[PDB]
Amino acid sequence: EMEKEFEQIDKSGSWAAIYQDIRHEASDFPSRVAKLPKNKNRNRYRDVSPFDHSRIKLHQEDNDYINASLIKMEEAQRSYILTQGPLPNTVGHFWEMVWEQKSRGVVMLNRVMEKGSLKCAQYWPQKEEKEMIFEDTNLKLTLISEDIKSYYTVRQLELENLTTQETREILHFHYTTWPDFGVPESPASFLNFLFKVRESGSLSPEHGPVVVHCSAGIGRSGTFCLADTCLLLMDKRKDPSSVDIKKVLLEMRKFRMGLIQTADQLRFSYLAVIEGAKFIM
Ligand SMILES: c1csc(-c2ncc[nH]2)c1
Repeated sequence: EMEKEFEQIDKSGSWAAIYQDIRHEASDFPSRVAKLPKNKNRNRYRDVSPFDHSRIKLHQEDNDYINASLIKMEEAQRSYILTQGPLPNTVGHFWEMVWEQKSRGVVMLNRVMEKGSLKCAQYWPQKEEKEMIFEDTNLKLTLISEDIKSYYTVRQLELENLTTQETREILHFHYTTWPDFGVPESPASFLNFLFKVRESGSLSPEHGPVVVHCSAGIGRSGTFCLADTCLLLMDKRKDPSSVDIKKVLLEMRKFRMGLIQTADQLRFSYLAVIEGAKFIM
């Protein structure tokens, strides 16, 4: 059981060592499409690339590339698209991906500005009456409503395909209080946020996969998917303590490199799953 494993690694301060074993054990697959010179300006970070085997393809004949990975967790019956925070030139591609994958929710775990730099383009409208048009992908986006709380904001958005005049409602879940450095002290507001995404229906098999991002789509985004998948597997298995976080993380790393960036994010993931297990047992 992980509670005991937590105390061990914590009391022995072995987090950096566990983290290094995960780094060593992690899969490495080709990412040839990401490294094509024509895709250089579609990537926020040159060292963060989707693997070719799990990458999301855009349905445009010209250039199908977006920095986005499908993470398929077979036993948990959960899928997630993990992506980078859009660039000024990829906002249209981002919403094209949301449209084409039939996603119901977008989960954002960063602020647009952190540490005095832009971590993400402003890719949604700030006011009801000022809609955004993406001329390159023929999509219109309208803010319908915005519910601002202490730790997170939920926004209802209408996405309209200008080519076919279909419209869908998208929910934008924006966790606004992840600190500039380190991890939250307590996982309580993160768990509350995760239960709110679940309650929306956004993670349900009726819909396309949820889109999850931070700046690179590997660190905070990683913590989100890992916590969700681990808690769901604890519901599903005869023996909930058979759930090994490290194994789940390694299975997720077959689909996108670098998920969980620091030993602190790993410790936080254990804490989130341990605490979430109380609200689930
Ligand atoms: C790194 C690759 S592209 C890029 C960019 N595009 C627009 C703003 N920053 C930064």
